[PDB]
Amino acid sequence: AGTINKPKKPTSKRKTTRLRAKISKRAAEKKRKERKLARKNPEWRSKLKKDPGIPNLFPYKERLLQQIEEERIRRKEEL
Amino acid sequence: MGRLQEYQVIGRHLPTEANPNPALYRMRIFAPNEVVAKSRFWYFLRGLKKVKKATGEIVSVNVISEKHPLKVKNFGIWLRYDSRSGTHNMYKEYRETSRVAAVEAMYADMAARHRARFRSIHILKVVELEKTEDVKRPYIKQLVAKNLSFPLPHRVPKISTKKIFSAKRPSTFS
Amino acid sequence: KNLGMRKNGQVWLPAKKAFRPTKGLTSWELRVKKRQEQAAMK
Amino acid sequence: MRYIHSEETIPVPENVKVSIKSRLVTVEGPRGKLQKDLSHIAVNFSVVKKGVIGLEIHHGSRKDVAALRTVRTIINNMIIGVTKGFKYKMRYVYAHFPINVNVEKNAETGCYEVEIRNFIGEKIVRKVVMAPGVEVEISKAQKDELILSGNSLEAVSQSAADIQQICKVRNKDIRKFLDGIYVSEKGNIV
Amino acid sequence: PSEAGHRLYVKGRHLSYQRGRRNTHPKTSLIKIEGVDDTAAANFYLGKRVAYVYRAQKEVRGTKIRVIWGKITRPHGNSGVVRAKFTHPLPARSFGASVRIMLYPSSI
Amino acid sequence: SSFESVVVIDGKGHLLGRLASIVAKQLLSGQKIVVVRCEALNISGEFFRAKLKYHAYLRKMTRYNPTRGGPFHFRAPSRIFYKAVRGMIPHKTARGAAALERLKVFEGVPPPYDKKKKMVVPQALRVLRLQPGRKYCTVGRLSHEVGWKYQDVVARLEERRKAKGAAYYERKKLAARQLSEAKKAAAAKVDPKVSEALAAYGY
Amino acid sequence: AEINVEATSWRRVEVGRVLKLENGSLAAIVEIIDHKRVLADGPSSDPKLATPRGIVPLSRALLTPIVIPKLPRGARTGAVKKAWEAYGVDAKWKETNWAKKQLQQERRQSLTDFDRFKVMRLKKQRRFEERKALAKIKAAA
Amino acid sequence: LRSLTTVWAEHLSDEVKRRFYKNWYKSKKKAFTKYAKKYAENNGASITRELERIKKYCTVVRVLAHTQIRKTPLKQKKAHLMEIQINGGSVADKVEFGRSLFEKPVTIDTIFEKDEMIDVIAVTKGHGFVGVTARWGTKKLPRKTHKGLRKVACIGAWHPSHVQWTVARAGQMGYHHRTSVNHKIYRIGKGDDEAN
Amino acid sequence: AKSARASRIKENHQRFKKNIAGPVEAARLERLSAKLMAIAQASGVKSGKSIGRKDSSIVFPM
RNA sequence: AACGCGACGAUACUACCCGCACGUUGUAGACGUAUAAGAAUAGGCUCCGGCCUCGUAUCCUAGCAGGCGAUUCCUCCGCCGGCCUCGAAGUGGCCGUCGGUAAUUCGCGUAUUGCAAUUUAGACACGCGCGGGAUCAAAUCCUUUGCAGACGACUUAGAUGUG
RNA sequence: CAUCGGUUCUGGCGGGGGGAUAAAGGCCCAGGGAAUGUGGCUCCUCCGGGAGUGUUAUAGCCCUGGGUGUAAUACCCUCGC
Repeated sequence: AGTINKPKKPTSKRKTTRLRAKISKRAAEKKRKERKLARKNPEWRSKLKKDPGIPNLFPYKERLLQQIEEERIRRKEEL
Repeated sequence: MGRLQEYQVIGRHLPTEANPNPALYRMRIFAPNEVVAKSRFWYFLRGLKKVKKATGEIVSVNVISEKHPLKVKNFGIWLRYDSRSGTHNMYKEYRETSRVAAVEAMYADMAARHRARFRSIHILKVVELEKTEDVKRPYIKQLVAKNLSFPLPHRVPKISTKKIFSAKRPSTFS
Repeated sequence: KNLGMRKNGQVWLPAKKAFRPTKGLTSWELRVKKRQEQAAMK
Repeated sequence: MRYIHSEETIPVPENVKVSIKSRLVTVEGPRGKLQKDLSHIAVNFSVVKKGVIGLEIHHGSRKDVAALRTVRTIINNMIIGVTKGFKYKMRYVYAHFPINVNVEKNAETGCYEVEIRNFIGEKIVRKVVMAPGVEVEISKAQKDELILSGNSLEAVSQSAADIQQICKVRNKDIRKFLDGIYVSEKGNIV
Repeated sequence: PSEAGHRLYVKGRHLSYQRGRRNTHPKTSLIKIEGVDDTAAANFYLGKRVAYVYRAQKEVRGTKIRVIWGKITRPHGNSGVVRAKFTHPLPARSFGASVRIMLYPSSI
Repeated sequence: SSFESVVVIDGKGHLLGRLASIVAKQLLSGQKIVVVRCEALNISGEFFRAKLKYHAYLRKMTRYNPTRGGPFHFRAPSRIFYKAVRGMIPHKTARGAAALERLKVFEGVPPPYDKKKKMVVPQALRVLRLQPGRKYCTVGRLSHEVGWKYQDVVARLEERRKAKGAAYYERKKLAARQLSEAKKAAAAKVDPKVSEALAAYGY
Repeated sequence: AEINVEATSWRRVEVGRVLKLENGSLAAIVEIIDHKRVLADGPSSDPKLATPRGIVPLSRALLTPIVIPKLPRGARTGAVKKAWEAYGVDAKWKETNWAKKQLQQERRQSLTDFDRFKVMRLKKQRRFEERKALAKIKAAA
Repeated sequence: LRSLTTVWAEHLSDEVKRRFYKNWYKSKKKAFTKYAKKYAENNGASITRELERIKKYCTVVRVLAHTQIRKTPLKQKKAHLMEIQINGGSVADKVEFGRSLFEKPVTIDTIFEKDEMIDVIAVTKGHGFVGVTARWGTKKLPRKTHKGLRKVACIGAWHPSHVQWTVARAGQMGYHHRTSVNHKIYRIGKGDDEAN
Repeated sequence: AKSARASRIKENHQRFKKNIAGPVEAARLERLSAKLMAIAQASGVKSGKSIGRKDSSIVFPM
């Protein structure tokens, strides 16, 4: 495009008070609306979220798993 | 997230007639002061063991100082951070002289690279890498290289901002 | 002289190497040992 | 990620003299001299070995590290130009109107001038002025061939592209009208 | 003969009144002392008397030159600017004019 | 920080806005400023960005009459720097007009500023401010591309000025050589007590 | 093959390199933490040149031309002091032009009013001798 | 461009001295009388020094020439004086050329030649104050249009709340400066020829 | 139609100027210059050979 | 550009220029109001030995606001004149005369402004004066013109003539 | 100008207490270990330096325990001048 030699009308980054108030009002209304939809939401949700786990690049993951086995065997023996 | 210290915070549930000797829970908290350390402690036990502040007490708060603050160390930090997608695991490495310095650099790094605030970051593990072969990231592997040496090209000289005018043009070679 | 043909016809171009800016940080033997540890932990 | 150190090496033949000062590379050989100002790229030049030129970038990004490959290839092309030279062979083909190509050497400027006439029967005379240091010869071994030779690969290939682009068939079906001048071979003089 | 000068004062410039973004207060002036670039250097000049010397039209009591006297009260900001209080506020036209900071009252 | 009669500033190698800020602050503090070689000032970024901004500036004009009230577009580099300075000073006030009367801007170095000390401002120097690899342009190149007519005249005048400066520098090097020889010769005939007294005092 | 290269030869941050800090003290580099920070130690007997062991930002330091040879990486204060006294870092630092400039600065800063008057008079006498020498030299050619 | 110096000839005609006056009939006609004496004092040292200043410092050299208006049938006696640029050669060549041409008449056929295309510069015929119909060529309004029909119906039906500079208005017509190019010379006739 | 500012029209005009109108204008200039040249030919301080000084400000008043 | 600039011609007076004689004359603001390399910044400077973070430098800097007289020194400064030189908005270099001058040392004076009160001190511009040197001009109204024109404005002419 | 009173801004100095009776660290004593392996040895070389071996030698480092030691210093609190 010939933008450099012949630029067009600039787009103003200067806001207006009416537009700011309207945007704030519509944002608050959308927040209330999504709160209502979250209250009336029919979607199934798990009681416990799926935990991501231990990263593979962590160097001490294997010794941490060794520990985790040690506390599970210790708890099984204590119980 | 500021000048932090590592605190050992031990707390418990208040003793009752049924349970006269309740169990004690210890955590390591990176916090600017003791009030924030105890608040974060009660936050984490509210999230984990369903123990509240009103029904519990703090048994001990101690400062964990670094054993060798004058030794350069490599630190691996396993963390989880919350974004608009959800919770993500990250493993990162920091070459520092103390655990608190590593955690401060971690907080600044996540703020710079992912816009994650203090409230959305959970520090799950901070470890010192015992061996050089334990280093995973290239930006620490280049620093632990044998016979490391480099120059400093294009150094801007320190000139006082109150000295407005100079009679000679500065050089960037030393 | 060169024995092969270059596809774009610029026969003066040298035999380029792979762009590996992180080359030389780790060794092959250490990477093999880390492969073994990684497979066992997985 | 910023890499602490990155290194490139350029081998230099024995009959070549290379002088680098303030990133201005001057390469001298049997066929003459070439000169290139490379001060737009942050690079440290050194003599790492007898006959090897070393290129260093310190604390550079991936883009800054990758620019060293371009610098390496440019200097190697300068060396190849002053040792073996560069040669582009172009062929002009026609269907009905023979393309008349005249090659002269201008006296006051020292550059070659190529005049093209009767391109698809046109009465205009196309004239292309070569870059300095580029010699153009009408070939005698083969039919309807020009040979552009020199030390600068940039100059030789740009002159070849200028000759190719001045003879464009316009507003005609290019599947049917095959007339033009095209680069046929690229290589070294020696 | 002597080729030296006779200056026993430090040069300063009258920058502005004490002000916010919009409201100004003429009762306090801001002075830039020459060679003073920090609060530690400005602390030397606290309490030093400062004169604004100007010229009038009429000759009154043998002189055309009038003086307004004041003192340096406290440092201002971090860059060595000081606050000064005069008997009358300095003229608004003198923003950018020169003032003389004396070496008295001396505590050396 | 020191007060001077006038500060002559070499405009070569300086970033336009930062130099304008420092010069405007000095003018409002009461310091006289002369800027020379405004055609060698720098703007950070690509040249086409400065070119686009100047063309967007050139778009603006009073619709009903372009001879009054409109943005009058000055194409010379000294006037571009002057506009940058003026936009940073309350120029519709008497104090701002007084601060603007303490400034002079020129293309090249007209006499007698060619035999005066030209200062630099490190807070606006491009080699000290811009990151390596970042792009920059020239105000003189921008001016020539938007309609300044005197780039070649200024270039020839600067060539003659630099030849005369080279001759003066040869004389200066000769004078420095004789001054060093004179100090070495007078080192013998100076009283030794005076010598270690000055050495212990630090000169 | 004739190769002539004129480029920039910076000083290198490395183990054994001595840094001058902003307060005039010295410190040998023991560990390179990153490209912006190092670990340093100044075990000098002179209190002005001494530096406690700690992290030194490279933006706040300058590279001196003194490198302690074969200084081990990670060496503690005793071994660094032994290498420092064996290499004689203080004497070479005193012989450098930076310390002479600093000494001149302190001598000029320590002058009193009587000292400045005596300096002016002695400089006028030396200037008279230098002016006679310069007149003799310029008269020759 | 900046005029550095001007060098005049020793003797100037009365018809060109009339150019420097408004009331020549009342005047003492003292123009250039003190200037004529520097051709005599010091063997013209000031004139020569100004000539060398032009030779060594200047890039553009123009002669000053005036018409011989007395040979025309005009009642005007004050002649017209203009700067004519010397092109070609070096600056010293131009200066020696002008020095050689001082106090000399130059005929039209040594500057222009038959079959040459030239440009003509003049002020046009004056018309005084003229309405839009003849000043700009606007369409006339219909017959018996109220408040005039040799006018423009709308001078600004749209925003801005101003009359724009591009709208046609009644005003001065003619007496404009014009440069018209590419005019062919068909004959340069000589006044001494009785059959030109 | 190709405009008067078109590049090809400019190149055509430049070739016409260089090859056709140029020699004619040069010969006319030689003749006219010869005629007008025929008409034209028909101490340093005290002599004026050394150029001494003739018999708003750029600086601030000081 | 009617508040941008240059060259040139003639300039009557109270006009112009030179000297000193000062301002109840003014000026966004004197007080050592001292200081010319160019160029690069992933490189430069040089006396060719070396040197470069750094103007925290260099020059200047003492005497009644700076006297008088010596001892002593040939150093520094200023006005004029000659020869060169300097055009981006024009000025420096050398030489010569004259005048001043602690680099060293000493003698006589400083008081009383009374315990501080701008240290009235500089430059430019303007003005009033003398004593001299230099120079004797234009414009407008008016009459006229029609290449012009609502009116002003514009092109012309009006002093002896090609009126 | 001096000596005071009220309010307040700012600079420095002398003490006390706490914590892992700071953590470090220096100098010693006793163990243990490794490499970004010092010296030595072997093999390559562009003779510049690489590769391998192995635990202090012709450098050093890391971990634990103990002494000096109620050490110093930081940080926090506090008594004054």
